[PDB]
Amino acid sequence: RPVETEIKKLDGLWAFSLDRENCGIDQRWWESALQESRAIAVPGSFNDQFADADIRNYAGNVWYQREVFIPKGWAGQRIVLRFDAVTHYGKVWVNNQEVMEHQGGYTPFEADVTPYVIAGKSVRITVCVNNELNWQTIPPGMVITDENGKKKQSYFHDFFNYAGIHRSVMLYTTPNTWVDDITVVTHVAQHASVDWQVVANGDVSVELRDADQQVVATGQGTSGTLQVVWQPGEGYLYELCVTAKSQTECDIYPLRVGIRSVAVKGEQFLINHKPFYFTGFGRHEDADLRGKGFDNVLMVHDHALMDWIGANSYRTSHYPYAEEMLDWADEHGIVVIDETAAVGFNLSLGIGKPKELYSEEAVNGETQQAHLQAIKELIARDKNHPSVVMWSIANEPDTRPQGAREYFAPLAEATRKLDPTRPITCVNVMFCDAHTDTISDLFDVLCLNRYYGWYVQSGDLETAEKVLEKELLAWQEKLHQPIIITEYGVDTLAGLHSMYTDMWSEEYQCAWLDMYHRVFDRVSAVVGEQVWNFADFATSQGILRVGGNKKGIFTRDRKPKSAAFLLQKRWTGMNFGEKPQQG
Amino acid sequence: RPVETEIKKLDGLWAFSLDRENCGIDQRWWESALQESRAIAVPGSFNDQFADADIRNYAGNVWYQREVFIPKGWAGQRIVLRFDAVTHYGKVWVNNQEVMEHQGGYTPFEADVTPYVIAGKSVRITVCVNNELNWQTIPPGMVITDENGKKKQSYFHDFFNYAGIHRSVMLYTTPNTWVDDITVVTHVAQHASVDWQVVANGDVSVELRDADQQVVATGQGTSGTLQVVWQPGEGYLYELCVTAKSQTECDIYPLRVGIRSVAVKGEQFLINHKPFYFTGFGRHEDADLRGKGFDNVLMVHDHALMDWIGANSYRTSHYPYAEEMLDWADEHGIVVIDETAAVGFNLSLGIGKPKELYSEEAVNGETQQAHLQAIKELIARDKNHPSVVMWSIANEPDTRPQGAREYFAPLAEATRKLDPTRPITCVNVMFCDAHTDTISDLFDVLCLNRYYGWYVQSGDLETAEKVLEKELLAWQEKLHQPIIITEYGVDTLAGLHSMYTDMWSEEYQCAWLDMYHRVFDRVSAVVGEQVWNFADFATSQGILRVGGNKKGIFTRDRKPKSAAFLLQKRWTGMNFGEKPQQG
Ligand SMILES: CCCCCCCCC[C@@H]1NC[C@@H](O)[C@H](O)[C@H]1C(=O)O
Ligand SMILES: CCCCCCCCC[C@@H]1NC[C@@H](O)[C@H](O)[C@H]1C(=O)O
Repeated sequence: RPVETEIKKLDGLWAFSLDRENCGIDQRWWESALQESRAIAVPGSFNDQFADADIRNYAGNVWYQREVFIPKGWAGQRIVLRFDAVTHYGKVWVNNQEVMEHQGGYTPFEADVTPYVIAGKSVRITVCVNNELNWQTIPPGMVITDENGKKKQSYFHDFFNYAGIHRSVMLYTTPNTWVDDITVVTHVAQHASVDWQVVANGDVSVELRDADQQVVATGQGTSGTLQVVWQPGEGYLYELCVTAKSQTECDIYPLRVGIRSVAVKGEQFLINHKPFYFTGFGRHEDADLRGKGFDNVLMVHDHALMDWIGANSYRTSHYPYAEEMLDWADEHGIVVIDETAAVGFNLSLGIGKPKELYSEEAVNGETQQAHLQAIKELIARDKNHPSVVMWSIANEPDTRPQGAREYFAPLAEATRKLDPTRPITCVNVMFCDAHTDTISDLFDVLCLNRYYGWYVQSGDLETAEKVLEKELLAWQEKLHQPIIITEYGVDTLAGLHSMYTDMWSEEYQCAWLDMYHRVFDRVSAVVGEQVWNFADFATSQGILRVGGNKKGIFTRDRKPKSAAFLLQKRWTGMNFGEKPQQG
Repeated sequence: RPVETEIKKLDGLWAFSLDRENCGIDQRWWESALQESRAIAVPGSFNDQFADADIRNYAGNVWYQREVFIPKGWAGQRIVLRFDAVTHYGKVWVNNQEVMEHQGGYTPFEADVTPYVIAGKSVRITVCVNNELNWQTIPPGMVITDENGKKKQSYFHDFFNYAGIHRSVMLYTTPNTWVDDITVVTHVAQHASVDWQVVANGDVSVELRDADQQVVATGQGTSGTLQVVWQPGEGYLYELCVTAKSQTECDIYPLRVGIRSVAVKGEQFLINHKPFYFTGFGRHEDADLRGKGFDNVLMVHDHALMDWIGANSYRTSHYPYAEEMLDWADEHGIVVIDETAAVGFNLSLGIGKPKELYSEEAVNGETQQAHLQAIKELIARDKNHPSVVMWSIANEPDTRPQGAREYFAPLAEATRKLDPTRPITCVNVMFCDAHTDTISDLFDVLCLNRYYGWYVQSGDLETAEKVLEKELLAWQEKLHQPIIITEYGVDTLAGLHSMYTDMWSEEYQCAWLDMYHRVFDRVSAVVGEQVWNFADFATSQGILRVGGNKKGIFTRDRKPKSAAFLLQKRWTGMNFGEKPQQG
C-alpha cells in the first residue's frame, strides 16, 4: 500500500460505456474516446448508480475511461498505476498501449507505466471491466445464453453480484530504488518481531519508534530484529521505518506493526496468551446507492455503531474488505477474521445444474488453482496487519459429495505453509453437521453457521434450543476444538410487530437471539459469537428475499431494530474479552 | 339495561340512505321504503363503512330502515323499542307513526310502542340520524355553509366525528308491572348496601345471593337493606334479585352489585379504605372499518392486551363507553373513570371563530343546561356499576376567559347532589397550569394532562423533566389534592427507528414515558398514571395528525410499539395497587 516522502486518480467522474454487442476489444475502443458515454462515479458499483433496471443486471463488458495529467515533478522516477480493486476482471490501457490485466476483483493490481507515460502531458486511461463468473472464478458461477444473445448470470452465493471499480485508483511514484516486498512477524512470551525486506539495488536499514519518532529499537539487516521489553482494547502499534539505500537515491517506507502472537490451545483462542471471546458482526461491503463502492463516511459511521453496540470483533465476510477497514481495524484494535471470496461451492442451497460438485465440469483443476491464487493474494496483501488474527480459506462449502476432502486438503497445506503465524479456519454450512462434515479437522478453529428455529424447526424455540445444544456439545466432544459461531441470525422486517412473537417480527429476532445466547453460555468450547449480518444488504432476486437479506440488526440506511439494544446490553454488560461463567 | 325471565333487532343489515337535498322529513320518507337505499351494518359508524370519501365526511341527515317481526308470544305485554345508542341525534318511527327522538348520542333512549305494534305481523322501523354539532350539543361545534349548499362541520375535539347507530338496538318485553328505576348504594367500614325501587302497581321484595342462588341476606322494602359480614383484583359481586308483585303478573329483575365505597382522604384515593395507584390507558371507542361501532371480539382482545400489559384501570375517555365495557369492567374488577361527552370547550387548541368562550353566542344557556343533561343521563345509566369509582364532568376545558367558574360551579353542585357516593373530577387542559387554573378546587380529584417535551420543550428531556417536576409539586403544595395524570403520551410511528432517540421514533416514546415515570415516582400526590391512548385512533384532518393520532402504545390493528413491553415491565413489576416508594 502506497505512502510517500501521489495524484489519486480516482477523483471525480469517469466516462462509462456498455458493450452489449461485444465490439470493444475487437474495434479497439481504448484507442479512442468512448462513443456514447455517460458519467460514472468511482469508487462505486455501476449497477445501482443509474436507477436503470437494464444496467443493474447487465452481464458482459463495461468500459471506463479518464484522461489525467501526470505531474511534472515525477521526471526521472518510475510512474506506477495502481487499481486498488476492479471487481472480477479488468484490462487497463494507457494511451494506445496495453499495460495490465487481472481476474482478482477484491484485491489490488498495479503496473509500471514509466515508458508509456511522459510526465507533463495528459494521457488517457481505459479500463475494461468484466462481471462474469464461470466455475474457475472466485466466487464461482455460470452464465447462460439464448436467442437474441441476452446473457443471464447465475451464481450460488446470496449477496448480489455488484461489479465495477469499487475502491480508489492510485498513481504513485517511488524512486528507482523501491521496497517492493516487506514482511514482519511479532512474538510475545508470558518479546520482539523479525523483519524482512525485498528491494532492487538498495540496502536495508530498519528502525522503529512508538508515539512519535521515539525509536525504542533498531536493526540493520533482513532478519532477526529483536529488542526491548497491541491489545484489543486500544491497539498500541509501533512505526517501523524501512530504508533502502542506493548510490544516488534513497527510499523510506513506514509500516505500522503491533506486537501480537495468536495461537490456539485446546479449545481457547489466545491473543497475547489470554483466552478471548468474540463478539460482533459478520458484515458486508454493501450500501445504499453505491453498491460495494468504498466511502469514508460509511466506515466512520459503521464503526461508531459497532463501538456503541459493544462489538469487539468482526469478520470480513465472504470477500476481502477494503484495506482502509483493516488500517482502522488495527488502529482501534478490533479483531478481524479475514476471508477470501471462496463462497458458493455448494449446490444444496436451493430456493424452495451439474450432477456432482467435485466433477471435472465443476470445481476441478483451474478452480482449485485459482482458489489457491485468491489465498496467495489475500495473504500477500493482509499479512502484516496485527488486527488480522485468523485466516479463512472458504465459506459454506458443500463437503458431502465425493472428492471434497481431496479438494480442501492441499489448500489448507499450502496456506499453512504461507502464513504459519496465524490460525486457519473454514466456515462450514449448516447441512453438514458433526456426523457428516469431513473437513473441520484440517483447520485450527472450527467456524459454525447455525439457523435452528428459522430454516429447520421454523418458529419453534423449545426444540431448536435442544437441537442447537445437542449439535454444539456433540461438536465439542467430537473435535475438542474452539468453535466460533460466525453466522446466527433471522430475518426481520424493520417495522413489523407481533404480540405472538412469531417469525419476521422484531420480537422473534430478540427472543431468537436470546435462546442462542443461553445455549452459547452453557457450552465451554464456544469461543465467540457473531450475529449474522450487521445491516440488511442486497441479494439476487428470490422468493426468500424481501428486497434483499433482512437478517440485519440494523437496516440498510443504518437504523436499529429492536435487537440492537438487546445486543448492546449483552455485549457491554459483560467484561471485555471475557465469556460469561455459564450466565 | 334489559334482561328477561327479547328479539335483538340489531341483527343483520339495515337500509341506509342519504338526505343531501334535505327532503326526508318534508316528503315523509319514513312512511315508505327508502328510495335508492344500500345495505348498512349495525352496530357501526356509517362513515368508514363504504370506502366512499363523500359518505365519510357527509354532514346532514341519514336514514336507517328495517322491517321486523314482532313475536306472537308477546300478546298482552308492553312492547318497548330500545336504541342503546344513536350518535348525536335520532328520530324513530314505527310503521307510519312517530314514536321517539333523542339528542343524546352516547346514551340509550327507549320508547313504549305497545299500541303502534301488533305482535305477529311485520312492522317497519325508520330512524333519522343527525350528525350535526352546534354550541348546544355535547360535544360542541359549528357548521358552515356556502354556495351549492355544501355543509362542512368543524368541531374542537381531536377524535374524528363518527356518527350513526353505534350500539345494539333492542326490542324487549316486560309484564305490565315493570321495574323502571333501581338504585343501590354500598358501604364498608374498616357493612351493607341500601336498596331502592320505583314501580307501577307492584310491591318490592328484594333478595340477594352470591355464587349461585345462595342468598346471604334479604329485605322487603324500598330502603334500609343491611345484613351479613368487590376488589380490584378479582371483583366479587353479589346478585340482587328485585321482585315487583301485582295481582296477576309478577316481575323479577337481577342486578349485580359489588360492595365498595370510594372516598378521597387528603391526597389518597380510597377504594374500600385502602390507598390505590392508577395504572392503565385512556382509550377510545375506535376501530378499523367500523368506526365507533361496538363489537365483542374487540372488547375481548383489548381486555386481553390490558390484562397482559399490567393495566389495572382506565378511563372511558371523552364519552360514555358501551355499557358492555362496564359490565366486563365490574366482572374482572377494573377501575373505571366514567366521563361525559363534554369536550372541546376551548378555543386555544389551534393547529399551527367567536371572540370569548363564555359569551352568549358560544357556551351560555342551553349549553350549560344540555351539559347538565349529559351529566344526568350518564349518571342515570352508570350509577349502579361498582367498577365506576369516579365521575368526570368535562375534559380539557378552557378555564382562562371570564365566566368559566360561573359556568362550572353549578354543574359540580348538581352533579354532587345527584351521586354523593363517588368522587368527582374535571380533567383540565395543559395551557391552564396551577397558577392560572380556577376550577380545580370544585372537584375531589384533580386530573392532569401534561405533554412536556412534546408540544413545549419539544424533544428536550433535560428541561421537560424540570418543568414537569416543578409544575407537579407546585400543584401538590397548591391544592393538596390527589392528582391523577390522565393523559401523558407522545406520537410515534410504528416502524420508525432512530439512533438519536429523537421525536416520532419508538426510542423517544420509551425514553419519554420513562422520565415522566421517575418524576411521577418522586411526587407523593400522584395517585396514578394513565398513558394517553391505548391504540392509535382516527381524528379529523390536520397537519399535526399523520393519519390520525399516533400517541398509542399499540397501533390501530392492535400491534405493539416498543413502549408496550416497557410498560408491561413497569406495571407488572410493581405490586398491584401500590405505588413505588420513590423508586
Ligand atoms: C439444514 C440446512 C437448511 C438450509 C440452511 C441454509 C443456510 C444458508 C446460510 C447462508 N450463508 C450465506 C449467507 O450470505 C446467507 O445470508 C445465509 C442465508 O441463509 O441467508
Ligand atoms: C401549553 C399547551 C400547548 C398545547 C397542548 C395541547 C394539548 C392537547 C391535548 C389533547 N387532549 C385531547 C386528546 O384527545 C388529544 O389526543 C390531545 C392531543 O394533543 O392529541
